[PDB]
Amino acid sequence: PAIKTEFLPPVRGQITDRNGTLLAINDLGFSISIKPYLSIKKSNKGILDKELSELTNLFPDLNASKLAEIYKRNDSYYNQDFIKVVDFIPYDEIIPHYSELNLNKTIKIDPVVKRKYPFGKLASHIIGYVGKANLQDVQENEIAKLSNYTGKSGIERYYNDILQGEKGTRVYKVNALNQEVEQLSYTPAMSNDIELTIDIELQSYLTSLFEGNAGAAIIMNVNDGSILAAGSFPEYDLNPFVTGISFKDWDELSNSLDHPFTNKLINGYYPPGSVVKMGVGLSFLNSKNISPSTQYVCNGSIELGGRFFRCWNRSGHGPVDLKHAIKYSCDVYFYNGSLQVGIDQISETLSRIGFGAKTGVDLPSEFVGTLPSKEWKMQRYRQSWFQGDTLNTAIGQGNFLATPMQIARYTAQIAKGGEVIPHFLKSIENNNTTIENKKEIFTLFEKSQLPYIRDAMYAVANEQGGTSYRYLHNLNVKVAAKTGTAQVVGFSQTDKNRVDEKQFEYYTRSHAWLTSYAPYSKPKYVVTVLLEHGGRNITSGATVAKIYQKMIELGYFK
Ligand SMILES: [Zn+2]
Repeated sequence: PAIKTEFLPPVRGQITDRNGTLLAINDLGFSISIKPYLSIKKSNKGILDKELSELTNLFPDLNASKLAEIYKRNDSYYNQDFIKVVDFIPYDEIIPHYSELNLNKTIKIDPVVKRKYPFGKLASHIIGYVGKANLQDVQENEIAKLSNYTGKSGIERYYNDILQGEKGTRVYKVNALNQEVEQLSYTPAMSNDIELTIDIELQSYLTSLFEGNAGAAIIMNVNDGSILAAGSFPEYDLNPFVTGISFKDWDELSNSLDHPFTNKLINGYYPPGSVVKMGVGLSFLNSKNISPSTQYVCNGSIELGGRFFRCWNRSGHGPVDLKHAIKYSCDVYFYNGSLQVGIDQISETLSRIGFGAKTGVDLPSEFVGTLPSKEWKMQRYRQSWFQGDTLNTAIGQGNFLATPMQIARYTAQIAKGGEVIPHFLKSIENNNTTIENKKEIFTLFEKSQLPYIRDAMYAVANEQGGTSYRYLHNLNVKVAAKTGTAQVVGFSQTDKNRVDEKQFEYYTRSHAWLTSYAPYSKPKYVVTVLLEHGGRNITSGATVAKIYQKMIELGYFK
């Protein structure tokens, strides 16, 4: 008839941090458009030059040169609308001069919304960016048809359905010339805001600790999984992604040996190294052949079937029991131990504390890495399993690959004694309704043996000559820890071309793990740091010492 109804898409929701600070907003602004025909018709000579000079005088950030250029490309006889020129001017920079532009009948000003992340680089891998709607995203969500913004990475991607909101509907009456005569009904679109667990103040501190370095970091509550901070480094500025990437922006994204475009936390995987010993050590204790105080002698190596497996301490550790084999990170103890225990036992135990398995985290496309096993080797390599492999695997090396997020889940679970799933989603504070919003993983015996593991972890950080004693032994929170190291085996012929000869050294220095938890007495937090190549101006332990010191300054242990 002449009753017609249109659909109104809502303003995409805002994203805040645990204490309310705004991480993704819709900046309000205006587009300036020019009346047509000012270069196509001889009558109006010099007309666009005039109204632009008044404009340039009003906002000098605008360049009258290029602006009249984009104009005459759109000024045509075939088109009779207004010719959009300025895409976006901030509301606050315009609303003084409003009435003068509105009442000017050569400039037409319309409101526009620009997605803006006020913290730029900070948290770029969690938050994410938005982008133009997808050809198959229109098949899935009809609200992106009307919007053309959809989440393309991060929370934005993961929680896109919640951030879209429901649409709104407006009914009106037309007539015989098709005109807005009477509005009939009108249900408005609604949108929701979400609050993450991160704290932007702590997120910032990580970024400046890591400034110049690379790697990953996670601060996570051990009781419920709430990620209080988490970074991949280096991070990128999000805002240039809403507007669109440049030809030049793509290069420095693809030819950069620090890989800032990649979420190392859950898309980067690395050899766990010595930090699996807590878990490998847990697999030992149910043998009757190994006990908390069984000793193996480390002469800096052992020999097996003609091949030599070294300890990292060429001059040998001596006799050690499990506690001190962890404390000093003796490889040789786990070599001997693993031989006793067998690979099946280590693998089974290692998979339950969360290796080679998604941590369950609410970011898109979490990688699982590689937890090696006889079954695994057989499909991936068409080769049987050799005691050599048990040995490499026992001390977190070989083909063993883990993501920083997995380490943190694992650390946390050792400290809690039970399941710990990491999450960023604190609450959904949808306008006029903030809505917010179990499998055992240790055996009954394995839980009885966990105090031994935790005492070893304490030693690593407070007893003289623990691999982390230098830095963690004088904190105002008693910390437990375990160190790890992953060496790099190869250096691609390309990556060499992308750097200069002097820096080759750095790019082959082994990686640094330090996972920790505090307070040893009543565990609350996990701090997992991974410095790519041991860092350029930070060190693993010093970073963790400072990350704990900042958390005390912010009362997160009060
Ligand atoms: Zn040793």
